[PDB]
Amino acid sequence: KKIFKPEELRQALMPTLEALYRQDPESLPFRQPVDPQLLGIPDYFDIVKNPMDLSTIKRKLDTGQYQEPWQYVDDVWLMFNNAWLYNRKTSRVYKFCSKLAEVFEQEIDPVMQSLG
Ligand SMILES: CC(=O)c1ccc(OCCN2CC3(COC3)C2)c(NC(=O)c2cc(NC(=O)c3ccco3)cc(-c3ccn(C)n3)c2)c1
Repeated sequence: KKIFKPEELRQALMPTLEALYRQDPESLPFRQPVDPQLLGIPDYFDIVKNPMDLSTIKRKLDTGQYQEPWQYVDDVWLMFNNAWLYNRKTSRVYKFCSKLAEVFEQEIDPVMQSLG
């Protein structure tokens, strides 16, 4: 029955998002929503039905749309799963995604233990 205030969640969780943003070049494919037309991948929305990216997740943190830490974590892993799904295993974005996933697991595990 534990209650999380929006600012309590933002303060605990926003550093883990900032850690993803700090990965350069690995975060560059993920800082804005995929634009299938600009990127030259017009089939993207045929395959990815629930797009997610760092900027969307940041706006949900900034607007209190997460009531529970796991809802935040779900959006981060939705972003990873999208990239692993759409992109080939040998591709730039897949490998960049795998790097972000490792960085995220490191940053989030101590925060989940302290939150709860
Ligand atoms: C999320 C997902 O499933 C997905 C699929 C395919 C994608 O792309 C298709 C390929 N095209 C990207 C290129 C390579 O160059 C453009 C070929 C992307 N998107 C990127 O891969 C990307 C990469 C950089 N850049 C560096 O990865 C990099 C490494 C070293 C130097 O720069 C930037 C950006 C970007 C978009 C807007 N902005 C301001 N920036 C996007 C994302």
